[PDB]
Amino acid sequence: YDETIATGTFFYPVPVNPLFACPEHLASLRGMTNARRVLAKMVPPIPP
Amino acid sequence: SHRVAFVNNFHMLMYITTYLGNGELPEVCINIYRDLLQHVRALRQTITD
Amino acid sequence: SRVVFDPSNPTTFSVEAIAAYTPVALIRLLNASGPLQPGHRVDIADARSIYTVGAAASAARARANHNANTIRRTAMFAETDPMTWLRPTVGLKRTFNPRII
Amino acid sequence: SRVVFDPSNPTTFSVEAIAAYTPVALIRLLNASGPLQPGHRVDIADARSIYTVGAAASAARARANHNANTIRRTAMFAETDPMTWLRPTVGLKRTFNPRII
Repeated sequence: YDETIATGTFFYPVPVNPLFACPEHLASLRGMTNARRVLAKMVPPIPP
Repeated sequence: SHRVAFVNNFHMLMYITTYLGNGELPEVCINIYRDLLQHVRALRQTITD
Repeated sequence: SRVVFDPSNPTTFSVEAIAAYTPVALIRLLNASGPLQPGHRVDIADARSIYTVGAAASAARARANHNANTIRRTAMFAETDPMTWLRPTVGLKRTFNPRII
Repeated sequence: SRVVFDPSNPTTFSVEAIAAYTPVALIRLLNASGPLQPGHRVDIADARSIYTVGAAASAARARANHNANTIRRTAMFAETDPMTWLRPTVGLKRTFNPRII
């Protein structure tokens, strides 16, 4: 909710941990839909 | 009178916290707003829990 | 001239020439007696709205005069830049004073 | 000269001659329209990299100007001394003001 600076201007989420996961920080990534959000809300998104 | 204002609308405390959150206001009012926001978020977390 | 008694007189054309403070003092003195015979059959609230845009023009003139010493305002949000590809862009919080010298 | 419209124009050769504040003002006033016909087929981000090293050179220019009143910096760590055998060597915490007189 901070429109002073664009989202993802200098950072982009890429977490690899069941502990350091972030179901909310993924909004800073480009190309994010509602379906990908509800899917990541349950299962922690970790790339293989 | 030691009283917070602009409580009627919901689209006021979020703007206040997002903009006047670096120390423009005294430490008290910003803390009151942050506590309200945290309580609402805890309610949402209880719902999803 | 702007004479609110006959509703055909007050119009935004003359309010612009009128200043910001004098119309308030003008309306204050004018008596309650308004001639019923002249009257806008065009929803006189339109003349009220005409009074609003007229006062808005008068206020704009006062700010333009006040704009001699102020500082030019910029965009308070990001993503508004001709060539963002060179470097990123940020907004600006208007927490300054317009006084320059 | 430095004209970011034609990508072949901007280069670090001219940015050094440009000051520190004026290029920021320069980029601000230039329009978004950039001619597509000229373009670096050499990974234009290198021109971005060229823009960085050019701005770094301009900052170094303003640095040498400000360096007239500053104090010469020394080593902040130990073990750095020509003849340590005479006496030991210590660093220095840079917690001063460059103002001299």
